[PDB]
Parts: sequence; structure tokens; C-alpha cells
Amino acid sequence: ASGGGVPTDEEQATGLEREVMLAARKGQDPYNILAPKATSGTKEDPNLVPSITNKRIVGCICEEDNSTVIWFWLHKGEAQRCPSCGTHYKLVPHQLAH
Amino acid sequence: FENRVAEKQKLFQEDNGLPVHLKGGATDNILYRVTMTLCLGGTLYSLYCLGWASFP
Amino acid sequence: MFINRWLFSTNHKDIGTLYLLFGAWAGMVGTALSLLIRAELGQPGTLLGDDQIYNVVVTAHAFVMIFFMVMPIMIGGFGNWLVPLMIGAPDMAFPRMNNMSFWLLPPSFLLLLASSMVEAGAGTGWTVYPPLAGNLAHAGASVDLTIFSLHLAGVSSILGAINFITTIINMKPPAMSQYQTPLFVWSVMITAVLLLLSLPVLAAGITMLLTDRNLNTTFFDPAGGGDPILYQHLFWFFGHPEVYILILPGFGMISHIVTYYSGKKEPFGYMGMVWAMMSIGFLGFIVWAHHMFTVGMDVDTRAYFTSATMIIAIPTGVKVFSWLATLHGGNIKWSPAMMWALGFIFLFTVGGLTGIVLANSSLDIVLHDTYYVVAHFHYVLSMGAVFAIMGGFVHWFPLFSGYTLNDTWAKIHFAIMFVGVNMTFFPQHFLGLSGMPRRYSDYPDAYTMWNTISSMGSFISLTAVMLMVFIIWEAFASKREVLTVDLTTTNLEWLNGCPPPYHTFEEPTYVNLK
Amino acid sequence: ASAAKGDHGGTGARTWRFLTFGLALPSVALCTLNSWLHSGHRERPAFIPYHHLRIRTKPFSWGDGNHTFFHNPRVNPLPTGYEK
Amino acid sequence: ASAAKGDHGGTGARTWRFLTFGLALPSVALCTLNSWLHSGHRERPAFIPYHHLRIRTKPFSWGDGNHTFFHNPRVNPLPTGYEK
Amino acid sequence: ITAKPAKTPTSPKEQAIGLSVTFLSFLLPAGWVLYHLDNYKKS
Amino acid sequence: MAYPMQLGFQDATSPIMEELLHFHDHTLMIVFLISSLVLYIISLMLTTKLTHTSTMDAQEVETIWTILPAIILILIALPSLRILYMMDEINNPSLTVKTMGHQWYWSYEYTDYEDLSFDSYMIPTSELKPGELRLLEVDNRVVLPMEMTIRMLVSSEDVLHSWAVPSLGLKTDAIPGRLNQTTLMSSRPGLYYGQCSEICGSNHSFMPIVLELVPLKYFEKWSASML
Amino acid sequence: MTHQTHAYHMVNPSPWPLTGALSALLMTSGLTMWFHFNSMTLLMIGLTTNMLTMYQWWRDVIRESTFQGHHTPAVQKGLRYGMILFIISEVLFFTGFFWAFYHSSLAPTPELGGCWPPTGIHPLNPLEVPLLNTSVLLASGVSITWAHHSLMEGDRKHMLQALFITITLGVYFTLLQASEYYEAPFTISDGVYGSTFFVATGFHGLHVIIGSTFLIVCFFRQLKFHFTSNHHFGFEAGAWYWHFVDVVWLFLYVSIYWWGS
Amino acid sequence: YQTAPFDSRFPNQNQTRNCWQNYLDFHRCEKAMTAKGGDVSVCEWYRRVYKSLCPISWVSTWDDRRAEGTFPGKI
Amino acid sequence: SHYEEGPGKNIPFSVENKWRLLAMMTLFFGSGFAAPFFIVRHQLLKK
Ligand code: HEA
Ligand code: HEA
Ligand SMILES: [Cu+2]
Ligand SMILES: [Cu+2]
Ligand SMILES: [Cu+2]
Ligand SMILES: [Mg+2]
Ligand code: NA
Ligand SMILES: [Zn+2]
Repeated sequence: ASGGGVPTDEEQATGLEREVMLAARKGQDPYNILAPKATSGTKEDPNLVPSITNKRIVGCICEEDNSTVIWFWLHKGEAQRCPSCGTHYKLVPHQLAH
Repeated sequence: FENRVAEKQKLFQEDNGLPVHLKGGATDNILYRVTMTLCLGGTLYSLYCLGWASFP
Repeated sequence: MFINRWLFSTNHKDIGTLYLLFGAWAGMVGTALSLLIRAELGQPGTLLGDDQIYNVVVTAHAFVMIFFMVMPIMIGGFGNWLVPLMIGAPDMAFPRMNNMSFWLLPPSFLLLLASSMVEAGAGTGWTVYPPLAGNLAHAGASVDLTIFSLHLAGVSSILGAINFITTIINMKPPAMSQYQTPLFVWSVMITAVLLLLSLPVLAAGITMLLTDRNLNTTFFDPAGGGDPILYQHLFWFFGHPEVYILILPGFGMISHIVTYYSGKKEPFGYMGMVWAMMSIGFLGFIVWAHHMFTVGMDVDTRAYFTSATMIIAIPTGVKVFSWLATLHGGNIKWSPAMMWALGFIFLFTVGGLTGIVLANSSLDIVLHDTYYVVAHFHYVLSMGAVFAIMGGFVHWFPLFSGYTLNDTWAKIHFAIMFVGVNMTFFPQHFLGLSGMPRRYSDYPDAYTMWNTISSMGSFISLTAVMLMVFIIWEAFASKREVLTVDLTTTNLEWLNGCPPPYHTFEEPTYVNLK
Repeated sequence: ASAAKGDHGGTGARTWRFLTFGLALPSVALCTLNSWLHSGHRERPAFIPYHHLRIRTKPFSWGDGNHTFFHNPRVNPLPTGYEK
Repeated sequence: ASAAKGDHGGTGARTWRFLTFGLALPSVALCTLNSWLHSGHRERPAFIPYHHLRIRTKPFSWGDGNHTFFHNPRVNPLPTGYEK
Repeated sequence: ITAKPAKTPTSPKEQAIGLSVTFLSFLLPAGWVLYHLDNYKKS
Repeated sequence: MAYPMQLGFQDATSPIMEELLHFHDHTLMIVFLISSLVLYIISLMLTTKLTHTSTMDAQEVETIWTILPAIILILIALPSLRILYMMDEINNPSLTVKTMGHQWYWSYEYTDYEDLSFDSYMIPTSELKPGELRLLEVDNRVVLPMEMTIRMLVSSEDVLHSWAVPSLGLKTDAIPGRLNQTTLMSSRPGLYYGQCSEICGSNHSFMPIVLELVPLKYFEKWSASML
Repeated sequence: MTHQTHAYHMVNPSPWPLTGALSALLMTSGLTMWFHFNSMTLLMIGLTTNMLTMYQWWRDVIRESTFQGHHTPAVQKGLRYGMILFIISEVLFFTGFFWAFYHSSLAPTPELGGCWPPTGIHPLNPLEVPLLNTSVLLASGVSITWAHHSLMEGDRKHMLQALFITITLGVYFTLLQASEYYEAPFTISDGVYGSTFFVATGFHGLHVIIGSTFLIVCFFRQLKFHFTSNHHFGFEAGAWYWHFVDVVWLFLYVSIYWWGS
Repeated sequence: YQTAPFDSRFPNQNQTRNCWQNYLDFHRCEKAMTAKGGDVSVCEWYRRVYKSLCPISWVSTWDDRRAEGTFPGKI
Repeated sequence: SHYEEGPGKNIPFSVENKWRLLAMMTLFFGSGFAAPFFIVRHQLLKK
């Protein structure tokens, strides 16, 4: 065999595909493709919910194997808490906007 | 061969406020108006045939 | 602008709405046909003049209600509207394709209407079995038109079944497992799988009938060495998964409705409720032949089919008892939809129990093709699938529109249709045990009372469906905009307000990986 | 027949524990019931001295060398006829 | 028969280009030779008016409506007998 | 479910009208066809 | 036949039909049990101000409502399967009459010895004689010997039909190119009516079945007089 | 909101679903006109608007993927499921035809002569051209595989070379099958043997023509540099569908050509 | 002889073959005894049975087919 | 996207005048319910 010729993504991927491509290699995830990892959720260690606005819906799986997710709008301001388990969440400005 | 995919990329990413099926050019519109015309005419023709057929 | 929105859509909501409109209209057509059917039977003798018109009428009733009312509404309507909302998706996986699934329905309905216009129409029963369905006994374009109406209706569903499975599976919040999605979603994912597997077999079966009618094949013609019974296998192989495709989404809506109005955060035994639907879906593929107990099969196989058909009651049973467990200790809100939910729970019970009787091939010998089976299936379809459609509609109307319905008018409507449907179908159990056959436009004098009462009943329901149209009108006429919705923590479809904006979830929800 | 049970017949220890107790084991229970229901013990078949059966070209290396390993006297006739 | 060709019937564009020209294509050449060797044109079968053949319950939507789509006059008799 | 009061309330009289128009639109066209069935059956 | 304002099955004219009445009573008793239970539990659930909206433990009670329904199904399936094998049971018929559905009339054939065969049509209600049943009377009844195991063989010469006769507890579709067998055996003389139980076109509703059962002797003379 | 932060594609309103729905109305009712009023103008219009719709719809799909970069990872994983599911629905379509066949052959009616193949039928020799068609299809299965690996290794020329060989084998099978149809001593009208044979093998034949125009498309997109060594779903779908096509042929071959004859 | 007795080899509701088998069996026996003479003895049992079970029209169309030499069964 | 939003704006028919709606809903459902009836009249008027 032998030879070359086909473009690479690194060199041909455009649009949002390219955007999630690079962002991904910088380690960041601006397009919510992966699942946020929890923090202790204490009042001094709230889960920081990034947002491109001033309120974002939060789903809290209180206990590990729970089948019911508790949903609520988290707003810009003082850390709020899941109505069923306390657990603090604090909004944060969303970074990579392109 | 060529490999002018970037020329196309720019053309289709151009912010001309057009929907993708028109984004490509003038021929897109003629093709579009042709398809819509045959579908509409055809749908009318078929309706005429059903009427013609729904009587002994 | 109207075109771009309503004809060139790519919005799960605008499409779901388009379905409910088609569904409601087809619902009006099927109701009319169900009334011609009973007008003809409400008095000894013949009303319609000729029997072929009656059969054409009975056949169309079944197709319109099944393929153009129940299915569009439950899957295309509630399915597109609520699925993306309940799992937090921006839209369906294939927005453009989804639009085709809808637009295939109006042409499909045109073909079915056309068939009853040309020639003498298709008086074949909704099972369209040959030879009656062939080119001798039904020479002409009618059956062929009926066969094409189903080809289109089947492509539309197979297409959307692909959309819901990909959506429900590939577009959930990354931290959310399938054992975290709401039961309605599970109900439509499973229903979608049944469509993906059964609908292609019907499409093959009716293609074979079409070639037998126009291309000189003899798949079902003994002359060529064919077999009219082979068609019965292909059709019923699709035909049973179909009866379940019609009840599953209703199972889901009812689970949401009963939990919401008991003030519970979740339905009892969630995972058992998931096991139950999955079981019903699986068993529903190995029982088809109960639809053929008087056709000539080997007793041993007739024995297998009644046994297999019975095990289905077990899983179904855990759902009936789970819903009861969900009301247990609930703070019950006697709202219109809770009434529709309570009716379904009992009426569907009676009707499925009545179907356990028929599972018995020995006894089916004498119950088959009589009005006892017409009773069985109208309890589950007319008082099960329909009751779920009404409960779900009155429950989610404010979300779709942003306006509220008059709760008192809504309850009168329930009260009327409850009497109506029961008075129409109850007597029919008698008529069948006593021998009155199905597909008859007339009957021996003895059967006069029950058919007389039954038809009267059919007139009460009509009243209930006229009042309903009014109820929707006055809802839109008064303009009572929604202010506060209860229990939204656990009910995500209500979080973006009534009605949700054109684009919900442009920014995903946030769900932690504990 | 065929098969199609909604979804989830793949990936996740939970999913596999689900199928184990929700499909797999319930099946074994049914089949076990069926097997225990048609446990109708057959009558020992009539004995006819057919030449292509009860073959014996060399005595078995155990017992009287005329008795097969899992010899069940009730259904297995010796070359000459049933045990008793 | 069976099969087992030493190794390498997996992974590598080179390996697959190897199988393409070293197994795949040579096979098609053999089978093509075999097919061209037994290209013995059968004699048109005797025509007997059997009732389960040459079926015709509705004329075909083309031609004289008595001629099948890929009608080959030399081996396909009409209902009444061979074309000529 | 709480809601703002009606933007354009529908007084009883208005409802009576709408309930009447709705009913007739269902009953008249069918009544006509059914009332004449015998004529059709007479050719 | 059926009488005005009937609720259940027509009276059993043969032994399997009696057998089915009892099974159906058994089965019906059970559906009455279950459906009244599900209605009691519902009103129970809806009749208290007491609340317990917190999470409840499932499964524990889930075994009861899963094993119990399974025991019941066995209690129906057994009796049911018995009667089924009993229906497809080895009997030895002393006669073999054939019947063939036709688009809007049945024709019977008794060809065991002679070659007897006749059509059978519904009597236009216009021409019924006082006392005759409106859509049930046929011109030529199918005469058969009472108290005897007959073997019926149903088929059709066109579309599908279904030969049925409730009182005896028989129903066998009529399928072209097929010969379906069924065993008839009345234990009482009389007239027994039935109707086509498979949509077959315009007059699916107008092609009944009437069985006239008389003692052998009258059967033989009838048969001969019939040709 | 306004700007999206999910990796999903929100497709612009497209007039294609309508134009394709209307397309099916024209084709079906057009087939009814042909079958009964022996006219083809309606069916011809339907087939035309149909090709026009499939052309532009897939055209846009390329526009959005290749040119506008909308097919992120999240999006492709969904296109994967869709194709798998679509293929499955097609397996069940061919399943009714093998059902039809076995129902017919495992129990031949006396009208056939109470046997299989029925008296009067002279089946083809499975060792003749049916074997040739089997080897042609199987070969294309290995050549299409070589093409996929070349693609992943960025070998532009060899991918074009393997795809070309593959395409010509599908055309070869199509021509061979066409001649077999013409030379066969039986027809669709020769009872259930002809019925069962020509519609099962017929539909598969139509599937080879649809699988070959799919690969022809993949061929040109490649000439035009659309695929990268890593994002090339259209070719994977093209290859999945092509393998579905051999498998159906092996089942046809062993069942109808070998066993059933 | 009253009517065809039970035949273990056709024990199910579908008897189409029972008719068919006996109609072949008969005509084949008949043809043999003819092309053998054998004091022109005859195989009546099959004709009695197939006569009982087969619908007349089957028997007629079959005989016709045998006449024109288009009977698909082998005798 | 210039698509209006909110109550009464997410549907394909105007809901501004309750009487014009009364008339649209009437032609809509009304025509559906009448279709079967006139299809029968049609079959009864053919030969
Ligand atoms: C879901 C399916 C469905 C539904 C609901 C119904 C509803 C009705 N059907 Fe049935 N029917 C069938 C499916 C259905 N039917 C089938 C499959 C057959 C067999 C055909 C055959 O034998 O071939 C049949 C046969 C059949 C017969 C037997 C004829 C014969 O065999 O001789 C009869 C007669 O009484 C009958 C009666 C009725 C009546 C009185 C209604 C009434 O209950 C109608 C009451 C009104 C409704 C319950 C619908 C109103 C709901 C809506 C319109 C939705 C509104 C929209 C929104 C809220 C968004 N039907
Ligand atoms: C909504 C769809 C629907 C549903 C859900 C069902 C569900 C069932 N149906 Fe139904 N059926 C129809 C619609 C439906 N059917 C239709 C349309 C036909 C007619 C088709 C035609 O020919 O036109 C038909 C025909 C039909 C026949 C054939 C009649 C004949 O032609 O001879 C059979 C026979 O077995 C049958 C059985 C059943 C059974 C076992 C159930 C079971 O799924 C029901 C299960 C429910 C329960 C049993 C109740 C809940 C459980 C408990 C409370 C636990 C305790 C129970 C016990 C101990 C038994 N149905
Ligand atoms: Cu079923
Ligand atoms: Cu009939
Ligand atoms: Cu009939
Ligand atoms: Mg039937
Ligand atoms: Na009547
Ligand atoms: Zn929480």
C-alpha cells in the first residue's frame, strides 16, 4: 500500500463542531457535553452552576439511585438549596461563549 | 482533485439571513420553485382524478 | 411567516400541536361513523339501504379511530409536546424528519377517504383479509387505496418511532440515567420500539395483498398454492403489538395524572412500573394467534397461545395495583383529569378481565366474532385509551395554551360521557354471549332490546363530544391566563411557564454527577 | 414468536441485574413450572428384540458387563428383555 | 468444506487490500469461469396447461396485459402455450 | 393551578349562544342527510 | 336459538357446550371477585383525610400482587385446557357431512354412501309463514341423526365464511382450499340455529344455519327422499 | 438562551418534509391510476418530485454537516442510532417475505402437486449464476472494508480505489440478476413459487440499487474532499447498509435458491 | 362402512391432506392394478374414504385435471 | 426568528375575536363530523 490525502478534523472541522473540538482539548466544556461533578454542597462549598444568563434550571438527584430528579431555577445571587436535600447551588457566569 | 471545501464553508456560513436550502445560490431558488410547483400541481391533478373516479 | 411556521416547521411543540389538531378533526369523523353504525342497529331492519355501505362504514370507523385519532394524538401530540420537555432536550433528534411524519398523515387520510368514494368502497372489516379483500370479491381501486393509506400511515410512524428512540436515548441531561426519566417517556420509548418492529411486517403483508390484487401473484390464493391464512399471521403479528401501542402511552399519562393529583412526588414502585411496561411489550410479540382460535390450528399450538396470552395479566396487574398504591395516603385533588384517571383505572380493568375470558381458546370458540369481543375492545379503547386522552388533555391544556379550562364544565363533560359509553357498551356483553355476530347490519328479533338501549347510549356520547368542542371554545374565548402551577419540582414540563417559549432549554439544565 | 421489550437490554451493571431478576430468572420459573406440570411419567415402552438396539459387541467394563452406566431398570430393557 | 488460511484476515488497510486482490477477486474469477463453463442453455421446458401456473386474475397494467414484465418468449409460455 | 381572571370573560348569554351554535353545527348537516335517506334510497 | 332479553349463553344442546357453561361460570366468578376488589380498594383509597405523601416502600407488597394473580391464572388455565383437548379429542364418527360456504348460502353434502347435496338459503322475511324466525329460517334444514357423533367438514368455495351453531358450541371458519374438521353430537332432537360468523360481503348477515335433529330412522328416509 | 449552550442541531425550517409527503401522495395515488385507469402521468410526476426532495434534503444535510459544522459528537451519536434503527425496521420488512416463503414451502398445498418446488416449476441451479452473485456480493463486502480502513488512514487514492471496485461489483450483481430474471423459465404469475421468488429477490434487488447509488454518492463526496479520516458518517451508514444487503442475499440464497429449490 | 374412521396420520383439525392422500392413493392403486391386470382386482377403500371426506368440487376439478393431463399430483 | 410568543400566539389560528373563532371552530369540527354523512349519501346516489 502507501500514500496520503484525506483532511483531518484539526484542519477541516468548522462551526460548532470545531468549537467543541478545541474547547475540549483546552479541558473546558462550554457546550455541556459532559456531566458536572458535585462539590460538598455545603454553604461554603456550593455547586457552581455556570450560566449564560441570570437563572438556570437545576436538577438535583438528591440520593444516588433516586428515580426522581428535583427541578428548580437557580438565580443569580445568594446560593440557593435543593428543596428536598438542602445542597447549595450558586450561579456563575458561563465562560466560553463563541 | 480540488478540495475547495473551505470556499463552500465560508459561503454557507455567511450571515446573509438565509435558510440553508437557499443559502447556496440562485439555482436553489429555481429548484425550489420547481419542486413546489410540481407538488402543488400534482396534488391538484390527483384531486381532480379522485373526483373523476368517485362517480360511476 | 405562517408558512414557515406551520408548513416548514422544525419545532417539537408546533408539530405536537399540528398533531392534536389533526387528531381532534379525525376524531370528529370517526365519531360520525360510530353513530351511523349504531343508527343502522338502533331498530330492527335496514336503514342504510345496502349492506356494503354498512361494512364500508364499519371499516372506516376502525381505521380513523385507530390510525388517525388515537395514534396521532397520543404519540404525535402528547409525544412531541411533552417528551423533549420532560427530559430537558432542546428538541427532537431529527426536527426536519419529524415534520414529515406529520405531513404524511393528511395525504394518508385523503387516500382512505377516497377509497370510500370510488366504487362501492371497501367493506372488508379493518382486518382487510383476502379473499374478500381480493380482486374478485372487491374488484376495483378501493381496497388498493386503503392499502396505500396504510403504507403512508406506517412510514410516518416507523419514521417517528426512530425519532423518539434516538431522542429519548441520546438527548437526556448527561448525568441522568434512563432509570431517572419520567414514566410517560418510558411509555413512549417502549411504544416506539413496538412500532419499529411490528409496522414493517404489516407493510410486507399488505404489499403481498397488493401484488395479489394487481401483479398476478398468489400469496393468499389457493389456486396458485397460496393460503388466505398466511395473511392472517402477518397481519395479526402486527395487530397485537398494535393494541398495546395504543394503550402504553395512556398507561404513562395515567401514571403522571394519578401521581400529580395525589400530591405525590413520584408514583409508587417506579422501577416495577418500568418492568411492567417492558414485560407487556415483550409478551405482546408472542401471542398473536389468539386472534385465530377458530381457523383450524393444531390444538397444541392453540393451547400455547392461550397460556402465553394469560401471563400478560401479571405485569398489567402490577400497574393497576401500583396506581392504587399511588393514591394511598395522597392528598387527593378532585380535578377533572383525576376523574378521567379514576374511570380509566376501573373501566380498563373490567375490559382487560373480559379479555382474559377470550384468552381461553375453548371458550373463544363460541365468543369469537360476536359482540362479546366488540364489548371487550371498546371498554379498553373507548374507556381506556380515550379516557387517558381526555384526562391528559384537560391536565395539560394550560401548558399547551397558557389558558385554563372551566373545571365545572369539564366535569359535566366527564359525567355525561361516563354514562354514555357505559350504556352503549355494557349491553353488548349480553348480545355476544347470546350469539349476535359482529359485522351485522341486522339481527334476529330477539336481539332488539340490547341493541336498542345500546344505540341510545351512543347518542349521549355524541352530546358529550359536542359539549367538549364548546368547552375548548369558551376556554379560548374567556382568556384566563395561568398564574401558578403546583408541584413543579418534580414535574419539569411546567418549569418554563404556560405556554413554554418557542425555544426552551437553549441553555441546558444543570444536573450533577453525585 | 419474536421479541422486543421496550429498551434496555444493554450496558450498566444495574441494567444487567435488572434483566437477571426481571427476565432471566422469571423465565426459569415458568419453564420449571411447565416441566413440573408435564412431569407425566411415560409407561415403559413395549419391548421388541430389534437388532439395531441394545447393541453389545464388547461387554461393558463394569458390573455384569451387560448393564449400561445410567441403567434405569424401569425403562431400559436388557438385550433379552426388561430387567423385571 | 471449511476454511483457514494461515493468518491475517483482520485489521490494516494493507491487509484488507491484500484480501481484496488475493482472495475476494480471484474467487469472483473462478465462479465467473464456472458460470461461463456451464452456460449450457436449457431447452425450453415442455408446455402443459397446469392451472396453478401462468396465473392471471387481472391483466397486467402494460402491453397486451397478458405478458409478464421480463417476458422471455423462448422459455415463458403464455397461458395458452408458447409464444411461437 | 391559579390563574388571572378572564381578559375577555364570557357572560352566560354569550355561552348560551356558543353552546347553541356548536350544537347546531353538529346536528343540522347530519340531520339533513339522515332526514332525506329514503329519497336517496329511492334513486 | 336465543330469546328476547337474554343475558348469558343459549342453553347447551351438546355435552361440550354444557362443559363450557360451567367453565365460563367458573371464570366469571373470578372476574367478579377481581373487579369488585379493584372497586372496593379504589373507594377505600379515596375515602380518608389521612395523608402519607412521603416515600413508600414498594416490592414488599409487590410479591403478593404478583404471585396471587399467577395462582389464579393456573386455576383458569387448567379447566380451560382440559375442555380444549376434550374438544380436539379422539372420537369415532359414524357419519361425515360436509358443508361449503358460498357468497350468501351454505350448501351441504352427505356423500358417505350416496351423493346427496343441496343448497340452503334464508327465507326472505317477506315469505316467512307465521311463527317462523325472521332472519333465522332456512328453506332446507340440514337434517342429522340425534344422539350420534357426526364429523362436520367445513370449507368454502369463494371467500371466507364461518360455520357456527352456538347451542352446540361449534364455530369453524370456512376457508377455501382447506378442510376444517369439527365434531357435532347433539343429545336432544330439535331445530338449532346458527349464523355466518365471518364477514363475507353484502349479505354476511343473511345466510343462517339450521340443524334439524331427528332419530336415525327418519334421517335415513329423509336422506333418500332427498336423493 | 438566544445563543445556545447545548451541542445539538436546531434545523432551519425546510420545505422538504411537505414536498416529500406530497411526493408520496402523488406516487401512491399515481400507482392507483396506473393499476386501474392505466395512466402514468401521475406516477411520473410523483417519482420526479420524490427525487427532487431526496436530492435537496440530503443536500442540505451535507451543507449543515460539512460546510456549517453542525454535526458535533452529540449529533453524530444520534445519527448512528437512527441508521441502526432504520436498518432493523428493514430487517423486519424482509422478515415477512421469508415468512411467506417458508409458510409456502414447508407445507405445499395439493393445488401445487402437494410438494416443493411445485410440479411444473423448473428452478434455476444454485451452483450456476446464483453462486456467482454470492461471490460478487461477498467480495464487495471485503473491498468496502478495505475502503473504510484507507479512509481512516488518510489514504485518499486507495479509498477511491476500493470504493470503485465495490461499486462495480454491485453493478455487476445488478446486471447478472437482471439477466437471470430475463432467462428464468418462471415468472411472478407462476403461482406461489414465482410470487415468493420474484418479490423477495425483487425487493432485495431494489435494495442493491439503493445501496449502490448511496456508495456512488459517497464516492463523489470523497472526490470533493468532504470526509476526514475521522468524521465520515455518510460512509459508515453507506457501509452498514451495504452489509445489510449481503446478509439478506445470503439468507435469500440459502433459502430460496438452495433449500427451497 | 359408515364413514371414514380416525386416521392417526392426520390427527388435527386440518384434514385437507386426508382428502388429498386418499384420492392419490386410490388412483395410483387403480392405475397399477390396470397396468398389471392382477385379475383386475380393485382398491375400493380409498375411493370410499376420499369420497366421504373430499368436497365434490375438489373431486370433480381433480378428475377433470387428470383428463386434460394437468393434475399436479403424481400418479 | 420573528415568531410571536405567549398565550394565544403559539397556534395556527387567530384567537383575538371569540366570535370569529366560534365560526372557525364550527367549520372545522363541523366539517369533520359531516363528512361521513355525505360520503354515505354519495354512495347511496350512484348506479
Ligand atoms: C380507539 C378505537 C375506537 C373507538 C374509540 C371506538 C369508538 C366507537 N365505536 Fe368502535 N370500533 C373500533 C375502534 C374504535 N371504536 C374497531 C377497531 C372496530 C372493529 C371494526 C371491524 O369490525 O372491522 C369497531 C367496531 C365498532 C362496532 C361494531 C360494528 C359491527 O361489528 O357490526 C360498533 C358498534 O357499536 C362500534 C361502536 C363505537 C362507538 C359507538 C364509538 C363511540 O364510543 C365514540 C365515542 C366518542 C369517542 C370516545 C371519541 C371522542 C374522542 C375524541 C374525538 C378526541 C377529541 C380530541 C381531543 C380531546 C384533543 N365500533
Ligand atoms: C387497547 C387495546 C386492547 C388491550 C389493551 C387489550 C388487551 C387484551 N386483549 Fe384484546 N382486543 C382488543 C383490544 C385490546 N385488547 C381488540 C381491538 C380486539 C379486537 C380485534 C379485532 O378482531 O378487531 C381484541 C381482541 C382480543 C382477543 C380475540 C377475540 C376473538 O376474536 O375471538 C383476545 C383473545 O385472547 C383478546 C385478549 C386480550 C387480553 C388478554 C388482554 C390483556 O392485555 C388485558 C389485561 C388486563 C387485565 C387482566 C386486568 C388487570 C390485571 C389485574 C387487576 C390483575 C388480576 C387479573 C387476573 C387474576 C386475571 N383481545
Ligand atoms: Cu391480540
Ligand atoms: Cu358468509
Ligand atoms: Cu358472512
Ligand atoms: Mg373470525
Ligand atoms: Na339494522
Ligand atoms: Zn437535592
